[PDB]
Parts: sequence; structure tokens; C-alpha cells
Amino acid sequence: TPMPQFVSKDGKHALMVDGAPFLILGAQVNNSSNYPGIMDKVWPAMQVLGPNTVQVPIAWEQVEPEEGRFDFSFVDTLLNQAREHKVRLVLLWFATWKNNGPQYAPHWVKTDNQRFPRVVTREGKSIGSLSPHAQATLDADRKAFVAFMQHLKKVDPQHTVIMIQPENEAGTYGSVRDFSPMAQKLFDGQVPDELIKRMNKQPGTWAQVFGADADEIFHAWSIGRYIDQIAQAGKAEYPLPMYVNAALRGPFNPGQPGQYASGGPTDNVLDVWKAAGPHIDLLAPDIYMPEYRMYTTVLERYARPDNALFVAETGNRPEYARYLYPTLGHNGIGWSAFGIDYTRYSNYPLGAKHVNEETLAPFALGFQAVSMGMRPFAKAASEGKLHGTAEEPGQAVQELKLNDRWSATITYGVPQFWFKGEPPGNPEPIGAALIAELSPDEFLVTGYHARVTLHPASDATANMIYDRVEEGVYEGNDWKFQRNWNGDQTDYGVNFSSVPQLLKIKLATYK
Amino acid sequence: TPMPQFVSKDGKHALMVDGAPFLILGAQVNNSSNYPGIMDKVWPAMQVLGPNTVQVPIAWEQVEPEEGRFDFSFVDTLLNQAREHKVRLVLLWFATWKNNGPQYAPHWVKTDNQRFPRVVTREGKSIGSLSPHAQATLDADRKAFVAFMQHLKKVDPQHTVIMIQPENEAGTYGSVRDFSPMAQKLFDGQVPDELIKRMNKQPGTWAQVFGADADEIFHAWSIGRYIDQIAQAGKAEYPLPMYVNAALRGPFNPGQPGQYASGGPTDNVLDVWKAAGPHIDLLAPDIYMPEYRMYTTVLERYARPDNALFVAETGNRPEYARYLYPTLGHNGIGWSAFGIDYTRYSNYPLGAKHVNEETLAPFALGFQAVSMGMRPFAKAASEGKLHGTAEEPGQAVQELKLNDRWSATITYGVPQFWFKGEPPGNPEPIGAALIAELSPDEFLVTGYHARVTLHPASDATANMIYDRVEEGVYEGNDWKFQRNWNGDQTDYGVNFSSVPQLLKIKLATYK
Amino acid sequence: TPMPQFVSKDGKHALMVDGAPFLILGAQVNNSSNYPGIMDKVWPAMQVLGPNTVQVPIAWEQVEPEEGRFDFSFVDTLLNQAREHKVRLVLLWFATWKNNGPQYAPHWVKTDNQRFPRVVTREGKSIGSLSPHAQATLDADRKAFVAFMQHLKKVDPQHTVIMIQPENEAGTYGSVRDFSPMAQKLFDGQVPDELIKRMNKQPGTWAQVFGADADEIFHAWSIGRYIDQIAQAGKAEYPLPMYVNAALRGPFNPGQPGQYASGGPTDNVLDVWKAAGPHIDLLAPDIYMPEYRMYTTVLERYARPDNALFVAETGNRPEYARYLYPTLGHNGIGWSAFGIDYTRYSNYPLGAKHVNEETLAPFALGFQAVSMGMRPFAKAASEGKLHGTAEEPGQAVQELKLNDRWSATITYGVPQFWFKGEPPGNPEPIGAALIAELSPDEFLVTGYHARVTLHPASDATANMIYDRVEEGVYEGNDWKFQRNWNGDQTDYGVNFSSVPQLLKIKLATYK
Amino acid sequence: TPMPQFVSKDGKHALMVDGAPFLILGAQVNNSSNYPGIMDKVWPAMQVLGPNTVQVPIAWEQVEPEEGRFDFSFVDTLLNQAREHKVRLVLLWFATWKNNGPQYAPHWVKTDNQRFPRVVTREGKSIGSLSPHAQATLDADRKAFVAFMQHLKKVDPQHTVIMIQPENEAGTYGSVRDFSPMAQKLFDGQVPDELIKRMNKQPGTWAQVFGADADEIFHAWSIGRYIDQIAQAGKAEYPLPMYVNAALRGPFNPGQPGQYASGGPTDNVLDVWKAAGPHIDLLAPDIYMPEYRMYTTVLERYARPDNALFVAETGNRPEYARYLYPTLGHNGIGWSAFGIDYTRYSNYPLGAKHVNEETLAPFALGFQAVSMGMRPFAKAASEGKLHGTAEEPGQAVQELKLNDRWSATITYGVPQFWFKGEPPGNPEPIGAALIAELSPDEFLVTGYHARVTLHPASDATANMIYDRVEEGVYEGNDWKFQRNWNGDQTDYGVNFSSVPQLLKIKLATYK
Repeated sequence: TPMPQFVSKDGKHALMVDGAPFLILGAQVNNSSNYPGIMDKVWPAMQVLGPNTVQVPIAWEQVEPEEGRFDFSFVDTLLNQAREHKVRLVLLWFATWKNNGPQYAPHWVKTDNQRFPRVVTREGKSIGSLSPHAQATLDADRKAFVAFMQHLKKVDPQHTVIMIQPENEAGTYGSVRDFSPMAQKLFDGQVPDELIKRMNKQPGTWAQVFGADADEIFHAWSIGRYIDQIAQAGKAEYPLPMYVNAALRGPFNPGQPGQYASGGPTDNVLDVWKAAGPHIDLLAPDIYMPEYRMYTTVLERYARPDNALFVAETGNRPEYARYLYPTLGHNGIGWSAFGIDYTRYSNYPLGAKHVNEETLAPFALGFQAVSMGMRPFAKAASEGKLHGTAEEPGQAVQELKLNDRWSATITYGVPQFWFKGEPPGNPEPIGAALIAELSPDEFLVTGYHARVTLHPASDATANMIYDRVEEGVYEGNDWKFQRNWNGDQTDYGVNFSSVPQLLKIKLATYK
Repeated sequence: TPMPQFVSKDGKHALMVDGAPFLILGAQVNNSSNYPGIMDKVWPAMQVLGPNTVQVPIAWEQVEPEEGRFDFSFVDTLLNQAREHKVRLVLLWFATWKNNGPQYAPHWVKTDNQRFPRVVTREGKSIGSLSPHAQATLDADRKAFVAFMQHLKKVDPQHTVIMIQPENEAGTYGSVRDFSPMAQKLFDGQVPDELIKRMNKQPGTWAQVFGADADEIFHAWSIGRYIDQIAQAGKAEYPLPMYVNAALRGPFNPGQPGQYASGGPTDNVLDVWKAAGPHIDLLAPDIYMPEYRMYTTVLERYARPDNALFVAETGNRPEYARYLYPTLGHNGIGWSAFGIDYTRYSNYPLGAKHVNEETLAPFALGFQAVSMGMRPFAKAASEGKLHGTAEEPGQAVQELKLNDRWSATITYGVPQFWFKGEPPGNPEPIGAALIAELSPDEFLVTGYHARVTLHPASDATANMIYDRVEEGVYEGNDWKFQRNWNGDQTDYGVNFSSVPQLLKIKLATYK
Repeated sequence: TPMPQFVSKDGKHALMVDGAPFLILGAQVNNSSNYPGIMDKVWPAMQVLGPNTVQVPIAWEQVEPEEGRFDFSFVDTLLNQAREHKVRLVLLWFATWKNNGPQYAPHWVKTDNQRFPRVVTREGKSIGSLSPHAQATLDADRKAFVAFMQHLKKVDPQHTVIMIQPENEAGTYGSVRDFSPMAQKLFDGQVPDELIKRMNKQPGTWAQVFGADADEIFHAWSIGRYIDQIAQAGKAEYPLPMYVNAALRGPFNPGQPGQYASGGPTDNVLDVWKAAGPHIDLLAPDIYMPEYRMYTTVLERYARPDNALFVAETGNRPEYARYLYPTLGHNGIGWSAFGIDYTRYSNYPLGAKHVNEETLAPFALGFQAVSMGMRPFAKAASEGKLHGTAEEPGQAVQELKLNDRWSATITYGVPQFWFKGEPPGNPEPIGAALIAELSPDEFLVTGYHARVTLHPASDATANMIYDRVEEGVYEGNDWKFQRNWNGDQTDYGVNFSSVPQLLKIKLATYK
Repeated sequence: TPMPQFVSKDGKHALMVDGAPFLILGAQVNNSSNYPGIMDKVWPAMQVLGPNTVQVPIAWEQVEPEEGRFDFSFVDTLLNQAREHKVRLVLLWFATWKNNGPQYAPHWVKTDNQRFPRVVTREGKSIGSLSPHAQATLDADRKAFVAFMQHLKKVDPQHTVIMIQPENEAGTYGSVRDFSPMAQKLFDGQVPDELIKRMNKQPGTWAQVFGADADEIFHAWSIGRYIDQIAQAGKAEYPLPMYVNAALRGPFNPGQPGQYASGGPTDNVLDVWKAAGPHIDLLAPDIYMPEYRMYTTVLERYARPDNALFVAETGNRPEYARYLYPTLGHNGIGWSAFGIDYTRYSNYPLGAKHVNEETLAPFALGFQAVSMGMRPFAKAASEGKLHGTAEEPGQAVQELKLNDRWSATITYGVPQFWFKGEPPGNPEPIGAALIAELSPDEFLVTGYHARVTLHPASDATANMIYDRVEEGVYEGNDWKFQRNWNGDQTDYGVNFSSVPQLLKIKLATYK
């Protein structure tokens, strides 16, 4: 009965849950959906979407409303509800930083700018972001987080909670770093040796070592060390996997640090964050860029040999749903949609104007399909054998290289039969496909609004035979056969529309 | 267990109901919805709208169909039904005047123009309005009203009925005053001393004292004294608060008296009516002017230090619903929509072509929101601490000054998140906000189709902190907490859509 | 317990049913809806429409399928069903003529053109209409009709059946008369004395007496005498009222006889039919002319001092519904819509493409309204005191003279409140009003999509007072009060929309 | 209690089921709807459509997954379900050929191109079609088919299964014939004597006898003999009727053999297939040509004196539904729509994008109408006395010759009453009519979106009388009368809309 753990070796990764790889199919409630009196607007939405994991804020202001006086009653209530509604949990520690700011820190923290000081701009102004350099703020956050992880260990031997997110989009808007004297005395000092090593540099001060990027790298290092110390102390009580989430900078035309949240784990300081954070298992992007080229580039930059891809947040508008499968195709640990409840809040223009059964349906389709084979899909991801893709506007055909023997053509917006002319694509980009290689000649295949045409990748497989195309579902790891597709259903690839269908396809050659 | 009473001192007012301030959230049935056989088309509409007070006609013709033979059986039935359906009552005495005319007076009154004479025009014609100068008509109305108030005292110790409206839009169409000899002998006489005092004038006859306005002021005085005598005699039996309602003249381009109902409490004879009517607690406007500038000007003119604002009637078309909150913002006693039943009558073009759940929804939203905190809202109004505003077409932003420390920006038609560009306003003007100052740093806030952004009003509060933003409801005066809004839900003001939500917002500063 | 009877004296008429005047609010099933196995598609439509009288074919071919072998089992079944579904019946004897033809005569009649000969054209051709001159055909029809009326007397002491229609649109298409030798020997003879008397003519042969109209008048006389003899023999067994129905000729631009059904009771041979038919109580028009001027002219021509108006058939398209009230305004005996069942037959373009709750609603509204006061309305018609009108396209205002004291203005398509501008009319012509004078100052008033404004018709009533405007219903002749309309509901006339409402309006004058 | 049998003599044909002629009103499930776990998406669609016969694949790969190891469990389950849901079955043997290919043959067949060789092109390439010349493939298919028919005999004494289809669209895409040496040695040989006889030719080799068509005729003969041998061996175990289905070549502009499936029973090798296949009862077209002229021409070419017409497959788009009645008008054995289940597969553009109650309704209408008289309709077809027609775009009138005495005019898109102008046709071509001659003067008539006007075909019947027009249904062969249509319902022909109605019309003449 092992607890959840994150493993990563030689560029292959797994979130182990109950002793086997697990893929997070996640939903995050809105930021103020973290009280008993509002949960009856959370669970009905989850029942429609059907995530296997729900992200919920655990606010520092609610568990330590007065210093030393802890209250974990909402954690207790939430664990009971998640167990009743059959989901795992990822708890979000809203503390020193939530979207750069201290708004979720307790009254006795965020109103006391002397004991818990804010970042000071170069021009001398205090701004709405707590300085990472103050020992008092670190001590207070870590104490509450330690008490949190101690409580969790006592009341969750079921391991309902599988990961913790310490802080939420840490970083600073409105200044590249802290310019207070306390900060400057550290910025004037020598760059720590660990960072010199990891960055392949020569010793010196921050200004000497990093030049024009010293301010931003200093801030990223200082935030990273701050959260790493919290993660280390919490893991000493209850060593759940832990990750931080990034408010992104633009992948192609980023602004200046401070326009984006400086110091957060943005795509230019990933090495700094890895060096600062040996106790942080991964750096997760929060992706609200609906354009295909931007979204998929962010996925590629955060999927590294030293970083399992977890899309911790993404939009809940219907065009976002299709990005689930390409995310899983990077063989990370999963993907989560943000803003899933019926509280009538909307983060439009980032997300949907409303959350209801219609807006959730495109998301539920993928969650249902993956859930039909989640443990085999997760095993495949743990071995780097998952492939996934989403439809790009203006391109009705994609090619997926599977292995030496087979490839898959993905065609969007076509009939499930012979068609004349070039594939038109779906009227809106809504298609996706997901393929796991189970063995060299057998694949798990699902998709929607799309045709998947497996075909030979070499002369050795030119004489292709469909041996079986079994529709069915897995119970855990046991395959439950429904029917063998054949005839019209495989003559023009295998075609998916709007219902979740999993196909276990065994290929052969005639000899 | 005190009876209802109206208190007013130094420009602050309260309708005391069950020993505490009360705000009327009212609905008035149509003019012929005052019989047992039609009430099953009243209560289903009230169940949807959810008023806390219902206005119903009590017709002189129904309670004294023959002289001396009183019948209060409908009053009895109505009290039972209002108690069953959990509303308070305001009873409208349809007697000497209903919309200037005697149509609701009994057969033995309105067919006898000798004993109960009509106004005579300057040219000698009797018109459809009873003369205020006839002692017989005053005596007969007052007798029936006294018997009415005696009956009410006996059968309503519960105080279901909280106010009485003697007469209904008294005044005269088609003549500025009565020109009959009976009238002229009074018009030739000396202006009574009380009116000379209140009007800051020198003694004389009506023509000497008031000049070109003598005819209209004489008529207003004479009607005012007539109704005051009825109110005084009724209050001697059962001293419920009492008010009269005004058919309005145009605020900017009024016609001549007689085109509008001359002698009624129009905005140019309010002092005359106050002098004539020490036993009439307030002069209430009936507002069927949907244009923002006209509607809000009428509110300002009738909200005086000597006159608590009560909007006794207003339209039931959807654009009217938003005027509830600016009305309450004048710290009067409430607001009532006219024409609320399912009898299939329509007073379009003044009001809605139909009354159903769709047309009532915009009204129900505000009634539900205010009802969630009605007694605290009424306490705030009794202290002059209520603020309210409605959306004006072409203006997407309003500013509300709250106190020395805080103000509120009201923004219409915007996302509940960051938006680029100037606020567009709602496509139709439908937004409103209502704010009560509970203490210098704590406010009750609700609105719809609107964003409320509290912000510093002085250098002393520049370092603004949201201490709590508690969503919840009051049970009487006891606050029932649901959740604390934070994060996305307060980063861009607090945003309201189409559901009733009450926020108790405590502000702080970091130090 | 009297049987139904028709009375007519000095231009005033009544269908007496159960000892008092009765107004037929009728529905006729389609022509093949006269068998047990199809009645379950009749009664559900009647339940929606709510007629008080249903017309049903009784086919000669079904009650005498072989000569001498009578079968009245469907009559028995139908009486049971009409009693169960609470309607009266008018039975249509489909025999020698149905729409000019013998198609409903038994096999042994309509296939035997020797014993039962057809009309012969001038050029020698037999056409699809039976000759009225053959004694064999008269004898056979009359025998079956006598057996029919004998059976009815035995099995209907309840008087479910209130009238009989002998034949159905008798007349001849394709020839003005019979030109066979049998016919010519009668045409050559002397005009019978009774017809010479009634037509104010001098004796002679048909050609001498009537000139160019001799052929058509001869045919009308001969058909009239034929049916009169059947009616006389049937009435001798069971003297129910009896009427014949007319396929109309054009009121303004009629064709030639034979294009229209020559010999039928068309508007130019009404005197001939009255002379030929002393045992036929009335001549009823079948009106499928939707244009206002044509429809109302037909009503005027068939409403005579010697002819009570009964609209035996009219269209079931929605524009026809409004013609009910002007029909009743001629103080005849009622009005019936044709084609009322759910068999999925349509007589479009004459009638509606479908029969369902939507197409029936405009008809049901009037039937419900009249049924709320049917016996008082019928009493008023029996005295010539009913007034009715329907909306004409392009005319939004009509005036109804009621008596010396009062008139009514009918205004179409206006608000139920003050409106600026000229009345626009309803977008389609759908309005109607019905007014019964109960006494000189009291009226029964109903309407739909219309305003009724009673107003003085003389200087004596200039000082008009609404004494009562009672909404309610009658149970038999007992008035059941609901409420008194007043205020807004009578300030702009009394306004009717889409629900059935009956108002008993007592007018007064102030003195 | 006879088993099903096919009889054909002198150009008249019958499928005898339970001892009497039977007309297949068929539905075929999709190609992968042949497993227990998917049948719950078959029967709900059949319940809506209401076929009397369902076609289901029986796949060689499922009944002999390993050689010698038979498994008929799905056959057993399917028989139980068809009996429960009250349909007959036609089982489709998916074996050596399914749409030219071996995809439904077992693993040990289709992956072994040595023992079970594919067709070789002229240029030397193996293509996806099994060669008919290999004795091993014939032996293996026939063995499995024999075991299949043996099993069926044991478990289906109820005769739920009425026909078998050996193979499915046999033929070859991509080559006119096999060019392998094995094939060429047969092609070089002498044409068998039976084919020389039937083709009215002189002896010789294939190239000598048939010239430019030798390749295609050789292939058709070789496939025909292959399947005939299977049919003969299966019939020896259980002699159910058997048929083959044809992937069609274009009727007017066919491509080359190999573009269409060469060797299949295309319209140019019907004589070859008749000569090769004395044990194959008929050659059935699969018609996915929606254009009227192409569809009806295919019907005419496959309806031969030596070939009963069975439309084994046709489209499930709504325009196809109307082709049922003209198919039955060729006096064959029935008609079946392809793709009838709720699995969410679509063979659009050939068929409908979706299968649901709306898309099935036009098909269900005809199935319900024919089912109301199926055994009399089948008796009439067995005697060549069925007549049927469908609406052609641009032609609103058709004439059907019935016999010497009567004809029927079919008019599309007109009212059920008199209309002015030329018939417009239905907006889309949707009408059809079906007429059985029961005796010289009595007909069974049904249709939809159409008028049927019976009229004289000779001077002897000029004096036409409708004797009876009985609406009703048959229970087996017993007529159950509902009503006699007359009057309006027969004055303008008999008119059909969207509900199933069967009329038994007896015609007479008056004398």
C-alpha cells in the first residue's frame, strides 16, 4: 500500500499512485470555491466532467487565521467529499504567493508590512508581492505548511491527496526583483556555488556572473530557494510529490520581467529553478494561450529530460479541450482544466463565459476516453510510449511516427467513408488523437472528430493486415472486449466522432 | 410588540415595522384584482417575484355598497392570504379620488352629482373629478375610512398591514381648479394663516398672495386639507402610517395644470402639500418615466429632508427593475412595481405587454438580493448610510462616494477578469449596485450586471487590503457566512451577474 | 321535458332545446369519420375545441347496405359517445345528394342508373347527380329516412340529437337541370299554383312564367319538393327540426348554374326553396369565402325575416374563427366549423393544412366565451338583441348601434391603455366582439383581440357612469360573479386579448 | 411447418416463409455490429424502423478463429434476440470475399498468402482479393460454411433465418482477373461446356470464345463456380435459399473492370453468373445510386424472368426510402436498408450522417404500411400483380397501368382537395405509391406524399363508381375493416400524407 511518489530517470517519468503510474485528468475549482458552504456547486460540475483528480485551494488565511491557532476542518471535510465522489486531490497551498501576491496570507501577515515586507521597486515603492528575502515570512509560511503536511499525514492514510502545489504562481509583477537594502546586500554578494555549478559559470557576484539578466535570475533563485525550503520541510513530515506552477511569459515575444511575473518558473529560468529547487519535483506551466503554435511550443519547452510535463492549469473554453492528448503525448503526468464549478464566476476572456453541461462536454469526452484505459495509458507514458496530437487550424492532416514498423496519419473533418477531394479539417479546430504503443505491433488508439489511419513505416510492413481492432475498456489493467471492428469501420482508417471509444489494434502482415 | 410607525428627524427616516427599520420591496396588483375570485391569479405571481409587501386596492364601492351598510369581508380574506403567503400589506383606499376620478366611490356617491358635486370648469362644465370643497363628500369618505381603520384595528393585531394610502392620485384632469360658486367663495377669501406661514408670504386673498399660481395652489391646498382630515380621523382609530401618491408632472417640460392632474402632490406644490397635510407622513411619486435622467431627477425632487422617498408605483417592464437600488440610495422607505398579477391585463406602453416568470426575473433578482440583508439594509437607510445607483445608457462607469476613506467605482458590461479597452456598458442598461456602510471600513455590497471596485478615497487608505469579502446572508440580523471571496474573484473588483449575492466586505490597509 | 323545436315569428327565431333557446356552437367531423373504428380520432379534437354540438354523417350506404336490411348500430354507438362527451348532435343524412352526387347512396342505388336515373344534359349525357323527378329514388330515400327517424325516436328520448340535415348540398354540377324526357314532360307542364302564388306571378308553363331562369328555377323547385317530401315523412315519425345546406354561388360575380350547384338553395332561389319546402325549417349557407366582404354579405342574404341564419359549415383555418360573432349578431341559431378531427385529412386550400391544438385555439376561445353565457346569449338572440362583429382588414374601428341610449366602438389592435396615433388593427384580422342587450342599460360583452368602448348614443346618456363591469360566468341562467372591473381595466374601454372573458356591464348616468 | 424456400417459374417468384409468399422489409446492421456487447445498439433502432427481417454478418473470423475450432455462440445469441424482438434473419457469410477482400477471413487464412493466395496483377503484384482458383481457399471456406449450415439446422427449427448470403460483394478491385500462373493455366484451357451452352457460343479457349471480355468473364465464371460450390455444399446440410449481392458498375457510364469490382455479379455478366451458379437462387443488387434514373434502371436490369429482384442493400438517407415501392413493383422478394443501428457509424456520403428516429421515420412509414398487408402484398407479388412507383424530381405526375379495366394516376405534392394549376411535385422527391390487384375490380392501395386517382382504362369502365374504399389492416390474411372513405376523401383521388394507411378499393360501374 505505497504512498504516491514521483519517479524520473533518464528522461522517463511517472506519478506513482497506489503503486503504479497514474495520469492526472484534472479539474480545478475557482479560487473562492474552498469553503464548506460552496461545495454543493463544485461536485455537480465534477460529476459531469468526470475528472480523476480535483485541484482545490488550501488557503493560509483559512488554516491559520490567527498565528499559532490552526484550523484544518476544511481539509477534513474536503477529503470526505473527494472520497465520496471518487476523485483524487491535489491541494494548492495559497500562502506567500498567489498570482504574485499575499492576498491569501492571514490577516496578521498581509497587513503587517514591517514583519512581512513587500518587494520594493528600484524607485523605492512597496508593491503587492512579498519579498523572498525576509526570514520572518519564510519561517511563518513553512511553519503553517509543516502543520498542514503533518495534519494530512494523520487524516489521509487512504492517500486521497496525491500531490501538493506549494504557493501559486510565485513571482512579481511590477519589478524585476526586490531593490530594498535587504535584497541589495544579497545581490551584492557572491553567487552561491550550487548555482555557479549548474549554470556552467565562473564564480563572482550576481552582476558579474549574469550581466543584464542578473536581476531576474537573482529573483528566480531567491524565490526558488524560498519555496524549496518550504517543500523540504513539508516533505520531512509527509513526503508527497510537490510541484510549482508558472504564470507564463510569451513564448515568442515575451515582455520584460515585471510585465510578466518576474522570478516565477518562466521558460528562460528553468535551469535556475532546477538548481534552486531539488525538493520540487517539477515545474508546471499554466497555459492560457489558445493559439496552436503558442500552446504546443509551451508544452515542448516545459517537457524536458529533467522535467515531467504537467499542465497544471489551462482554459475551460471548448477550443482548449483538444490540447489534452498532445500534452499526454509528451509522456508527463497529466493535464487539468481550470475553473470547473457552477459558482457563476467566469474568467473570460481567458476562459468560458459559462460552465455547464454543454461547455464541459468536449472535456468530458477526452476524460471518459482516457479513463477507459487510464492505467495502460499511464504505463505507456512512464515508458515514453504515448503519442498525442491536436488539430491545427488550416492543416487537416498530421503524421505521427510510432515506431520503425508503423506510423499513423491523422485526418480531420472527413467522412467515415471514402471522400473525394482534399480533407477540409473540422469547421473549428476540435480534433485530437491519442496512441499508446503496447508492443511493436499493438496499439491503444482513441480520438475524436478525427480519422486515425495506421500504415506501414517501412518496406518490412508493406503487406499490412488488421489482425484485430478491438473496441472495449479496461477494468484496472484487465481488457474487457466489446467487439472487433472490421469492414466499413476499418476500410478508411478508424474514425472517431463525439463518443469515447478505445480501440486495441493488433497489426499483422500477410506472408 | 409595537405597531408600524414612521419616524423622521433631521432628514433621516425609517418605516418601523415590528420595532426596527423596514424597507418595502413592493408589488401592486392591478386595479381590478381586489376580489376573492381573482386572488388565485395574484399569489402565483407574488411567489415568483417575492416582494415583502403587497399593495392592494380597498374600494369604497366594495366596503360601503349602500350607505351605512359596511362589508369588510375582502379585507378579512386578504389578511388571511397575505399571512399565508408571508407578505406585509399596504392597503390603497380607492375612494373620493382614483386617478382624479370617483369611479371607485359607491353607486350612491358617484351617480349623485347634487350631494357629491364634481369640479366645474371655468366655462361651466362638470368634469370627472369630485370637488374637494363639498362637505358632504368629505364626511362620507371620512366615515367609511374611519370604519375601515376601526375594522383593521380589530382584525390585524399581527400588523400584517404596515401603511395605508388614502385616495389614489388625487387631483384633477381638465381644469386647474374648481370654478363653481362654492369654490369661488373660498378662492375669494383670505389664504389660511398656516399656509401663509409655511410659504413665507404676506397675508391676503389667494389671488393676491400667489398670483398666476393661485388657481393650482388653491386646488392643491384644498385637496391636501381634504385628505389630511381623512387621514387624521382614521389615525385616531388606528394610527398606521399613511402616504399619498402623485401622478407626476414632467420634471423638465411640464404641461399646464389640468393636462397633468392639477392639485395632486406634483413637484411644484410639495410645500403646499406639507403645509396642508401634517397627518400625511410622506408624498410618494408614481414613476412611469423610463428615461434615466427623468427617473433619477424625480427621485431627487421627492427625496427631501422633510419627505422620505417611497416609490409607490413604477413600471413592470424589465428596464424599470434597475431603478430599485438608486431609490434605496436616497435612504427612504422602499420601492414598488405596479401591475404584478397574472390576470392578463397590460398597461403597456407604460408597462410590460405580459407578466410572467421571464418578465419578473430582473425584479426578483433585486428583491432576493435585498431580502438577503433587508434588516441591515433598512438600518443603514435609517442612518443615511445606503448608497445605490443604476446604469445610464452611454455611460459604462459611475463613481459612488462612500465616506472619507473609501469610494466605489461601478463598471457596467465588463468581464469578471482583466479586459482591454474602454468599458462598453451592458447592451441594454440593466446594471445596478447597492452599498451600505456598516462602519467606516466595512460595507454590505450587492449588484447585478456590474462590477463594484472599492478603492481608496484618500492618501490615508492608499495601501488597501481586502481583509474579508464574505458572501453570505442574514437571518434577521445574524450574519450566516458562506465563503470568503479572494483571488480571481476580487482581483478585478467584485463582479455580479444574474444571481443574488450579498457580500460583507471588510477593508484594511497594510502598515 | 320538451323535444327540440324551431320557432320563428315576425322575424325572430329560436332553436328550442330542453325548453329554452339554444345557440349551436358546432363542429363537423370529416366526411369519412362516421364509423366506430375512427371515432377515437374525433373525440380528442372535440375535447380541445369544446363545441356544444357535433355534426356527423349518417350515410344511406351504411344504414341500408342492402334494400330492406337496415342497420342503425352506428347511430346507437354515436349517441352513447356524444352523451359521454357531453355534446348535442346534428345528424347529416347523406343520401340522394351529397355535394350534388349519389356517392353515399347504397350499392343497390348508385350502381343502378335505370331504376335510379341520373340527370341528363341537354346534349344527352348522364352526369353524376341523381334526377329529382324519378319516383323510385324519392321512395327509396324517404323509406330509409323514415326508418332512420323512427329509430331515432326510440333510442334518443334524451334528445341528444337536436336537428337533422336531410341530404347534403343538393343540386347539380354540369347541367342547369335534367333534360331527360321525364324531366321535359314536367318542364313543359304548368307551373304549380303554390309557386305562382309565392313568386307573385301569372299562371303558365315554366318557360312562360320564368323565361331565361326557368331551367334553374324548375330544378330548384323540383329538388326542394323532393327533399320537402322526405322531411315531411320523417317529421311524421319524429318531428325534429330540419334544415338543408347550400353550396354557395358567388355573391358578387356568380358563374352559371351548373358551374355552381344548380338547384341548390343558392341566394337567387331562396323564395323558390321557401315555396317548395314548408317542412324545411331553414336554408343554411356553407361559407368557405374567407374575404370579409364576401363572408358578411352571404350572412346578410341568408339572414331573412323568413330564414333564421345557421352557418352549417365554414372553414377551419384560423382566419375563419372570428366570423362566429357576426353570425350570432344576425340573431339566428348558431355556427359550425367544418373538418374537426385528427384523421390527418385536410381540405386545404379551403381549410387548414392541419388540425391540432394550435389551429383549434382561436375557435376554442370563442366557443369557451359564448359557452360562459350560452343560454342568456340564446335568449337575447331569440329576441333580436344580439350584436356581433368581426375585424375587417384595413379598418381598425367599427361602430355597433345597440339601442337609443348606448353604442359600442370596437377598436382593433390597440393597447389596453392610452395610445398615441390611429388604431393600427391587428397584424392579421383576428378581432371580434359580441354584445347582448339584457335590458336598456345592461349588456353582456365579450370579445377577443379587441377593445369595446360603450359610449352614449344620445344627449340623455351623456353623463355616462360605469355602474358595474362584472366579470363572471353563468351556470345555466344563474350569474356567478368573479370581480368588478374598474380603474385601469375600464378607463380605455374594456379590452380583450386571448382568454375567454364575459362581462355583465351595467351602465348609469350621474344626475 | 415447411422451411423457407425460393420458388420461381415462368418469370414469377416467391420467397416462401412458413408456407406462403413473404416480402422482406429489411434492415442491415453495420459491418461491426455482430458481437454480443454491441447488440444493445441494434435492437432499439430496429424497434423504431420496424423491419420484418434483419441482416447480420456472420464472420468467418468469429466462427473459426483457429482452424477446426468452431464457435457459433453469436449465432445462438442472435437467434434468441431476433425471436425476442420478432424479426426474421438473413445471415451474411463474411468469408472469402467481403467487398472484394479477405478481411473477415480468420487470422490463419488472411495472413497466409502461400496457402491462401491473393489475386496477382498482370504486372506481378499481389492485391487485396483472394484468388478464386486456389483449391485450399475453397476447401476452407466451404468447410466452415458447411459447419455453419449444420449448426443452423440444429438450433433453428423455428426457421427464424430465412435466407443466407454466401460471401459479400465478391469480385476484385485493381485487376480484371488473376494473372498468376495458376490462373493463366485455366485461362489458357477450354471454356467449360456449360458456359458455351448458356452463352450461345462455339467451343474454344477463353480468349477465342470471348475476345476482349475474356478476362472479366473468366473471373466472373471462376468466382461464380467458387461460391456455387459453397452454396451447394451448405444446401446439402440445410437447404435455405441463398443469394449473392453485387457491388454495382455504373448503369450508363461504367468504368473498367477493376475500377468496379471485376467478377462480381455486375449487370454485364448476369448470364455468366446464372450459368456458373445453379445453386444460387438470385443475384441481388446493392444500390447506392440516389438519382432516380440510375436507381430505377438498376432495378429493371436485375429484375429478369430468371432473377427475382431483391435489393439486398440500399442507402439510409431519407431520399432512399421512396424506392421501396418501385422495388416491390418488380414482383421480386423485397428490399433492405443498410446501416441501421445506433453505433454512431456513418457511411455518408453514401448514407445518412446520423441514424435516429427522425432519419428513420420515412423508412418506418413504408415498412408500417406494407406490414399492414404484407401477406396479401406478397401473394400479389408472387403472381406478378404488384405495382409500385416513386417520385422523380421534375415530374409531378405518373401513370400506372393496372389491367384492361383500370389505371392509376399518381400525383405528387398536391392538396387533398381541388387545386388550381399544374401539380408542383413535393419540394423534395419523397412520394411513392404501391398497388396490388386482388381481382379485376379490387385493389390494395397505399402511398405517401401522393395522390392515387384510379380511373377507367377502357370505354367499358367509363361509368366508374367507387363501390368501397375500405381503410383497415390485415391480421395474416384476415381483413380488419376500420371505415369506408367517401365524400371529400375520395373526390380528388385518395390522398396520402405521412401516416401509414392501407385502402382496399372495390370499383364498380353504374349501369
